[PDB]
Parts: sequence; C-alpha cells; structure tokens
Amino acid sequence: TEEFDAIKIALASPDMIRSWSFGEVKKPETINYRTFKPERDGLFCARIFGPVKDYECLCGKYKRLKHRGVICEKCGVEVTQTKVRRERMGHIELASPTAHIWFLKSLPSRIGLLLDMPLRDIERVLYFESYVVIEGGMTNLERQQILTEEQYLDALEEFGDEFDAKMGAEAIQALLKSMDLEQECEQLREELNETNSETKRKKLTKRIKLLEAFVQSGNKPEWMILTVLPVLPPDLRPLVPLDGGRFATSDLNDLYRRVINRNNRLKRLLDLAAPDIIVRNEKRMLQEAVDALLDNGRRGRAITGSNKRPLKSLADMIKGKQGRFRQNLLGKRVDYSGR
Amino acid sequence: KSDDVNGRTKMYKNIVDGNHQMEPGMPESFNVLLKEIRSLGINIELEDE
Amino acid sequence: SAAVKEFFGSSQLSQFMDQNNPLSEITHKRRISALGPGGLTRERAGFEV
Amino acid sequence: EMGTVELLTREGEIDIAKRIEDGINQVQCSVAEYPEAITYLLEQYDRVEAEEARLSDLITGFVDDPELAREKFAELRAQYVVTRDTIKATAQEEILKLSEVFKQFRLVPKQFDYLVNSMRVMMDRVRTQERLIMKLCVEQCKMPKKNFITLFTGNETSDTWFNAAIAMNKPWSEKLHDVSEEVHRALQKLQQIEEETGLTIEQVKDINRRMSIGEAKARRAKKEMVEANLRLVISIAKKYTNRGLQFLDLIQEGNIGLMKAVDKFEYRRGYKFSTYATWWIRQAITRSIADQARTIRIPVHMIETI
DNA sequence: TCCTCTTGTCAGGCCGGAATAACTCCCTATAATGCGTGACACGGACTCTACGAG
DNA sequence: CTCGTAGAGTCCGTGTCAAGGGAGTTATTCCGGCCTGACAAGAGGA
Ligand SMILES: C[C@H](CCC(=O)NCCC[N+](C)(C)C[C@H](O)CS(=O)(=O)O)[C@H]1CC[C@H]2[C@@H]3[C@H](O)C[C@@H]4C[C@H](O)CC[C@]4(C)[C@H]3C[C@H](O)[C@]12C
Ligand SMILES: [Zn+2]
Repeated sequence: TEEFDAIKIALASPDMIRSWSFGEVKKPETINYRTFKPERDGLFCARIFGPVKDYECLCGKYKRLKHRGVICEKCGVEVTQTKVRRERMGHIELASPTAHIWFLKSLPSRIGLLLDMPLRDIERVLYFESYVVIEGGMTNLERQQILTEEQYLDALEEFGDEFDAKMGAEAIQALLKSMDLEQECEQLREELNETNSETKRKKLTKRIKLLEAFVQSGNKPEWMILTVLPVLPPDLRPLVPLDGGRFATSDLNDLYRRVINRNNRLKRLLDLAAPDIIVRNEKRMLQEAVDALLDNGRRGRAITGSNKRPLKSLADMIKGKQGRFRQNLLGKRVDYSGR
Repeated sequence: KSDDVNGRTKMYKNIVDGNHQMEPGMPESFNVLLKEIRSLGINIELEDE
Repeated sequence: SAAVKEFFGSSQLSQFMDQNNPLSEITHKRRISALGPGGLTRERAGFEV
Repeated sequence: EMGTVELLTREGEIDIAKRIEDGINQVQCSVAEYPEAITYLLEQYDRVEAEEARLSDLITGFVDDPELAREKFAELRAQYVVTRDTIKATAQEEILKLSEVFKQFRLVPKQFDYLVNSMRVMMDRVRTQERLIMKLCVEQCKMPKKNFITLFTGNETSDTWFNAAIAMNKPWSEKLHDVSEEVHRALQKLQQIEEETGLTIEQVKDINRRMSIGEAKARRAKKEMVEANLRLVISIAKKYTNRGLQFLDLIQEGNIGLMKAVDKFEYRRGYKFSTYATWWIRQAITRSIADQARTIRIPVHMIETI
C-alpha cells in the first residue's frame, strides 16, 4: 500500500484514455445465453477485462495456479485473480468527435465563454442548423461568424476556395484547437488597461482568469471534445444471475450498448457514402447517446426498456443525497453492530 | 469494519490470534469513486511528492 | 388482462390487508386515501389539505 | 429535413432511373477501355476452367449456359492475343471492338468492384507519382507555376518539359540538376506504369473524369430518390416502435434497407418502387430489431421460434 | 528383524468424427408514402435615466 | 446644441435546493478409442 497525498484532477487526454484501457470493446454482445460465459470482445470480455474465475482461462486449457502470467493462446485471457476484473478499464473509438456535456450545458458554458460565443449559437452548430467559418481566409467574413444553410450555399458557390467552414462537434473541436490563448490573453489585459465599463470590465476579468488558468494548468482546449470514450470495468456494472434464471443489470450496460450500436452503424453508413441527411441524423443520435451516458438529465429523457423510470447515468451515480451515497450520507453499514 | 477487504480479513485473523492491530487500506467505495469519475473524461490520479 | 392485473397488483391503492385484529380489517376497508394516480403527492401536498 | 424534399412522383422516378442507368452504363463502358482488365478476366476464367476458381465468381448472366460462356471466352482469348500482337489507328479500333464484345458480360458486383478498384488504384498511383514529382520540382527548383501548367501539362511522359526546363538556362533551371535524377527517374517509372496500362498517358485522365462523372450522377440520382422515399420509410417504421428499440434507430435501419433496395431496384419490370422497396425496408427493420433488441442477444431463428 | 528395491499390468487424459446449432447470401415485385410547491440567487433581456461626444 | 450610448434598474426564467424458407459452412458437445504414468505385493539387504 502506497503512502500518498495530494489528489490531482485534470482533463483526460485521448492518449491517456488509450493508456488506461487494455482493449477496445467493439461489439455490443454481453453473454452466450447458452453457456453464460462472456462474449468476446463484447461489453463483458475476459480477454480485455479479466478472467471470470480465479486463475483459470476461458476455454479451460490452463487451470493450475502455477500458471499466472501466461496468456492462453486460444482465449486471449490472462490467468490471474478475478478481482482484477474490477479495475481494468476499456475504451471505445468514436468515429465522429462528440462534445462533452459537462463542459457545454453547465449553466456557465465554459466552451461558450472560452469562445465568447453564446450558448444558443453553439447549440445551433452542433445540431447542424448553421455552419461556422473556421479560418475564412481573405474574405469579408470573421472567424466566429455563423452562416445559415443557404448563406453557406451562396458563399460556397461564389467562394469555392479560400473558405474553410464546417458543421458539428468536429467543427467546434477544429476551431477550438486553433485559438491562440496567449495573444487573446494579451488583448484582454490591454482591454483591462484601456476599458472602463463596470459590467464589461467584470466579464473581461472573468474571461481573463479562465484563459490564464487554462494555459497555466497545461490543458489543451481541444480535449474538451471527446474522441475516445473509456468504459467502466464490468464488475461495477455487473450482470449477476438472479436465482431462477432471471438476470439483473445496471443501466450503464444498456447505455453502453446503445452507444456502441450507434457508433458501429455510423461507421458503416460512412463507409457506404450515405446521403448527408442520414449521416447528420446519425451524429445527432450519437451525441444523444453520449449525453445520456455522461450526464443524463439535460435532454429529452431517454427512458429504458419497458421500465418507465429514466435510466440512471454516471452523473446520477456519482451525485446523490447528500452526494456520496456510500462515502457520504448514508453511510457505510458496519459489522459488529446490534440494536 | 465495512469496505476494506484485506483489512477486515487481516483483522479477523488478528482477533482470533489474540492480537489487536489494524491495517486500514483504501475504502472500496473510494476506489469505485475513482473508477467512476475516471469513466468520464476527468483524470483523477493519486499524486506523490 | 395485462392492464387489469397491473392495476390490481402493482398499484398504490391495492395493498396487503393488515389482518391481525378485526378492528384492523374493518378500519382498513373503510379508508379514504388522497394519494395514488390522479391525486396528491406527499412532497406536493401543501399544508391546506 | 425529410419535410423539405417533395414527393418524386412516378414519372420523375422513371426519369431518375434512366439517369442511373446512363451512369452505370457509362462507367461499365469506361471499365472496358484499358487492356489490363481482360488479362485478369481471362486469367480467372481459366482459373474457373482449370478448376482453380468458381463458375459463379466471374459472371452474373450474359446479354443477347456454360457452353456459351466457354466458347465466348475462348474466342475472347483469341481476339485478345491477336490484337495484342497487332497492337502496332488499328489498335484503337480493335480495342473498341473488343470492348464492345465484352460489354455483353455482366459480372457479379464484387468482381466489378474489384476491377473498378484496380483501375482506380492504377490511376491513383499515376496521380500520386505526378503530384510528388511536380512537388519536388516546383519546390526544390522553384518552378514558376504558369510555365509548370503550360509545359508540364499534356504529356507527363515525354522529356519535353524536362529538357525545356533545363534548356531555359535559368539559375533554378541549373539547380534542376540537383533533383534531375529523381524527376526523370519518376518520369521513366510513370512511362512504365503506362506501359502496363499500354494505351497512352491522356486516356488515364479521360477515364478518371468519365468515371467520376458517372459515379457522381448515380449518387445524386439515388440521393434524390432516397430523400423522396424517407416518408415511406418513416411510415413503415410506426409498427415496430414499441419493441424496446428506439424510434430513430428503426428509421435508420429502414434507411439502410431502402438504400439497398434503390441500388437493386429495376424500373424496367414496370412496377411501382414503393411496393418493392417495402420488402427491403421491412427486412432491414426486422433484422435490426431482432438483433439489437435484447441485452443477451439471441439468434434470429430462435426469435422467430419464440 | 526391519527397511528398501523390483517385477509387472491397469487407467485417465487426450483427440476424432458426428450431429445439432448458428451466421451470411438468395432472399421478393400491386400499392402502401410525414405523426410520436417555492423561496433564493443569479443571469439575461428589456427599459429607463442621464451623460458625453460629434 | 442635439442625439445616441452607457450605465443602472427591474422583471422574468432557470438551476437548486427545501415473413419466415434455406443452402452452405463451422462451432461446439458428446461418445469411442490410443497413449504414457502410477499403483500393488513381495523380495533381498543391512
Ligand atoms: C419486478 C419485481 C418487483 C416486485 C416489487 O417491487 N414488489 C413491491 C411489493 C410491495 N408490497 C406490495 C409488498 C407492499 C410494501 O412492501 C409494503 S407497503 O404497502 O408499502 O407498506 C421483482 C422483485 C423480486 C423479483 C422475483 C425474485 O427475483 C424471485 C424470482 C426470480 C426469477 O429468476 C424470476 C422470477 C422471480 C419471481 C422475480 C420476479 C420479479 O423479477 C420480482 C418480483
Ligand atoms: Zn484458454
């Protein structure tokens, strides 16, 4: 056991997300329904997360404790303690960069204020109602100017080249990567030396503080948009067998299933060169799935299968009353107690 | 008493042996918390100095 | 049959008779509840009802 | 989004079907027009005859029995070899006649895809080599881009632009010797690439532009049709909404099925599209509801038995 | 007299064919076309009042 | 000398608490038999 202190929090970079994860979860399958062993490489996977039963591989070639670092050649499961299946994380390759809800919809929209663009505008961008000019060259249009459908059409038709604009969360990420923190910070401090209006000054200070902290911490803005999505270890969203044949699963299994399905379908639709409208719908649905996954409660309320109650997303699982369910009230049942 | 697996088993053995020591470890709920927050795009690591 | 048995079984107003005293039975059968579907909630309630 | 596109009435649908037919036929003729594809045809037909391949791996029905195919491919080999010997005007007319006789054949889609892809990758190699050679030239020799266009364009095979650029005696023209080896070796390599093409170095341009035109035409026609029939897809979707799958997922699977149907639809049979497409849209919707519904996925036959 | 060394024959783990399952390629041809409390505090938008600049 | 803008104020709204038919191919369990270790009883030597 380490002797630690100072717990550090920062945005996870995509290479770190790949770093923690041991394998990619490509197919939504969970278990074989005949023999309830986990399917590879599904949401429950022994070769990725861990061996089901202590010190025994899936296919059953290696069963002795003497084998502990060998990795079964047929089934790519390493022979180790089943408890490891509680900590190993997975990851999913998302085809279309999707926005992180927490950094968008929270009353102060930090993407918005970093981009000094109101929330409604960004909403219009992600849902594919209008484009945004990402470096619109030597033209009569600014760098954060929105163009409507047929304004983008008249511009493209007239301006074929020297004009870079896009739609959706990938557009947002692209334009976000390009912003020069240092120069904009210098501009804002020059405003502070020259600008004298109470509320404008106040807002300016706010923006300045955000930029300063962001550039000091070492977080790069483009990470606010997620490319790789980590998947929680299986044991924390278990699929335990109830007695009598019936099964119980946490909702996260369903949410992950939905995300993987829509991601795979988008992959296929892209490979087929499908019409734009349908790919756009696909990106909308994927955004929806992700937003249910990260923080359920900021949208159209995706109910679960046949249960009427909204399914509980990660954010709900963390925040409770009060907050930490088992760490905070209430409250860690204890042994050696009577009443 | 509740969430530390190794601690609870070691303390069972200690009590049976007639010794009274302790070995707290990390509460399992906190480990779950780390994994659950890490499931988001939030990096939470235990630093060292 | 699904809707009828759902109402009778899995409903707020369909509850286990408390059958330990004749008084308990008779009083439970002659009861008037303001809860349930189409009715007030405890948090909703108010203090004037 | 669906509401914007109005209903592509019947005669419009037959119109776009003719445009699709024209694009597909154009691209099929275009394939016919380079002498390295019949190499692979005859080679795998013999594979089929020597029994190293399959009778269904090469053709999907002729146009105007094993006897007929075997004889037509024997005479195909004969004509091919004789026009290859007689390559040295006459070769262009004989290639046109070989292509016109080969038009008779219809290959099953994967092999036609493979042939269009082999011709695509050879043209890709051509364009990539020319682009890298011109990059090295313009950037290391500071080659003005107007003389680049005029002189370099047209041959891509002869040394006329090479020896004219070095002949202009310009000081960057003298540095041109610094990378003369790379540039002229790439010119020779390209000449060999077209020696394996064999026709020339301009018909590569003609073929890629004609193929792009056909493909774009076909894609646009199918886009129009699909956007017109989105309403049909959503209409059929209403049945399956409450099988634990989401509404929009259903509509998407239906869209994929409708795409397939459009790709396989034949108007010439004379029947209305909607009835025919219904089959594929329902097939896709049913298969997806069966597959993505349950948590512990269950094979489709077992679902049918349930 | 006690402990050690020896002759001899069976059994269990492992692999092969078979037979019931699964997954993709055939799926098709009349027409069907949009349908699913409540108090608090803070922030944003709109209005009013007053000042400075052209 | 006159007009528009800047600043201040108020009201409202939000988050947060209190239709299946099938042909071909491969996987997987299941019974039948081969191939190498291990077990029994006695004998001989210290
Ligand atoms: C969905 C259902 C919820 C029932 C519920 O919530 N009842 C609440 C009943 C409340 N009342 C009526 C008893 C009143 C209150 O308790 C007291 S008061 O009125 O509120 O004061 C769950 C909870 C227990 C689950 C069963 C068990 O696993 C055993 C068995 C396992 C098999 O593999 C599958 C079948 C079985 C029968 C399961 C079925 C089903 O999966 C059950 C009933
Ligand atoms: Zn194994």
